[PDB]
Amino acid sequence: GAMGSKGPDILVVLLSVMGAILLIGLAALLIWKLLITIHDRKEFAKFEEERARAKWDTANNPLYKEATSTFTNITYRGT
Amino acid sequence: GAMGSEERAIPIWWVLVGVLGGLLLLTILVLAMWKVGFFKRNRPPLEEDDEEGE
Repeated sequence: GAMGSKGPDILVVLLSVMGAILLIGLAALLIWKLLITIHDRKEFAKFEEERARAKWDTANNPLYKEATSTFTNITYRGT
Repeated sequence: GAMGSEERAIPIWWVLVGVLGGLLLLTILVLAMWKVGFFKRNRPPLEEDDEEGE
């Protein structure tokens, strides 16, 4: 047919149909939006995770720079 | 005539054909959003040269 019937309008009924397409994609949009964003949450997390331990794991550990020990070295004293 | 619609039938085919294209839209949308993030990292302007640093 010449684009739907003619007497009626098929515009109103079609208007609702189009909404579904737009809505069906908006629903899937959200799901896929997390699929692409979640792929980063891991590194984004692992990123701030290293910056958190690195500090507590460096802002108070100057023994390594020395060698691998400090006290517990009981032995012949002197000075 | 006005509120009444003598077409009491609501042809689902029409809805189906539209919902069918919604799968077609679902895919182009899914890609376009995927692009809104998958085309971002494809950084084609020579960004970080050697490893990461400065």
